[PDB]
Amino acid sequence: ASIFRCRQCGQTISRRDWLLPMGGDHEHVVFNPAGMIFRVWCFSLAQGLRLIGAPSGEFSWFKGYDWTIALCGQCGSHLGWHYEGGSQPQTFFGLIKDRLAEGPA
Ligand SMILES: Nc1cccc2c1CN([C@H]1CCC(=O)NC1=O)C2=O
Ligand SMILES: [Zn+2]
Repeated sequence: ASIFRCRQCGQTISRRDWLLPMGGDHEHVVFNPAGMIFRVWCFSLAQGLRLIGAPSGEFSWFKGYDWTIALCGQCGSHLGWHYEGGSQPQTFFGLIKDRLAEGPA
């Protein structure tokens, strides 16, 4: 249980060692304007994504960060968001926990 892969195709995405306690917890539960609930795990680092378009501050769940949609680079599954433009850290990833599969290295 040390590597996280995309659930739909297996693409390598992150590691348990890279989880990031933002404001006290790596886990944050949030809703978007369409009412969807997301269990977001915060990671300092991720790979194998494709970040779409340019950042937006609108509706941001994390104060002072702007977001871009992060898709699985391989299969295009929406995996979460990349956050940037803030402070300590300047950037991180918010990944949707049930879209990942956890497993050995
Ligand atoms: N405006 C809009 C319309 C439909 C879906 C969604 C949004 C904005 N958003 C997310 C983007 C990431 C964030 O930090 N907060 C959100 O709310 C969505 O998942
Ligand atoms: Zn995938």
